[PDB]
Amino acid sequence: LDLEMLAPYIPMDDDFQL
Amino acid sequence: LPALKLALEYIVPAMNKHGICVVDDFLGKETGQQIGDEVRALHDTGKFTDGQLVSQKSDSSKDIRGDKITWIEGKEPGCETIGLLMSSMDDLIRHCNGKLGSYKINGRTKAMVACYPGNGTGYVRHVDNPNGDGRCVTCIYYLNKDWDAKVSGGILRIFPEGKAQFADIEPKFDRLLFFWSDRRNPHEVQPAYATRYAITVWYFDADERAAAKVKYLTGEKG
Ligand SMILES: O=C(O)CCC(=O)C(=O)O
Ligand SMILES: [Mn+2]
Repeated sequence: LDLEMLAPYIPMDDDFQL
Repeated sequence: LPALKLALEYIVPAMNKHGICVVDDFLGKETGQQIGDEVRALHDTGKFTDGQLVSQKSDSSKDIRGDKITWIEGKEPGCETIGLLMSSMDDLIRHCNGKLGSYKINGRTKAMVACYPGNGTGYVRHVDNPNGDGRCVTCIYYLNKDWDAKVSGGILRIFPEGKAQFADIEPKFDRLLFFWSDRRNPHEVQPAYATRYAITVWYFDADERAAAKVKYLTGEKG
């Protein structure tokens, strides 16, 4: 079971600062 | 209730004790309906795309997750109420301070608006952040009225680490859900036989996220 290939994608850029 | 009272008096304890917290009737039927309509307009633009994976190794992403999604900042024309949702979530988190584990939450992703078309598709058992990409808390708002899992499926089943029994969360309308993103909470979206909508945001831990951004570019070698 390779969890990396199952994890949902998020962008590497464009975070939102709190 | 007041963001402060919900956070300190409910979210924080539930999260530190079980790693899962459910807040039903988060925003009320009126606001929830408005959000649902914004999501259905967005879907009706045809701009949704197949949900993707961190590092796809399978024939197609469809073998893993069968949803259609888009990303919203909350400031786009026609998404004002989704913006209100995201700002409410942020409010609760800010009011959680550093009382949610030992994380220092300073950022989050954009909102992932997601739709399981209802053709028996779902999301196999997975971990949102297995290998440390910064995601410390998952926050999901559901929008599906009078959803009966015995008829439509679509249960979110979580298997908290160590516990002998899983938990089945119905994707009910106006329901809010928090849970640890890491390997504590492997979860799955069981096959949905009806159109199933949900909005997700992932909150980041400052140090973990910062390291995650360098590990992608290189990761060195060993
Ligand atoms: O929609 C849900 O209940 C969960 C979605 C999920 O696990 C994901 O997209 O990573
Ligand atoms: Mn997930």
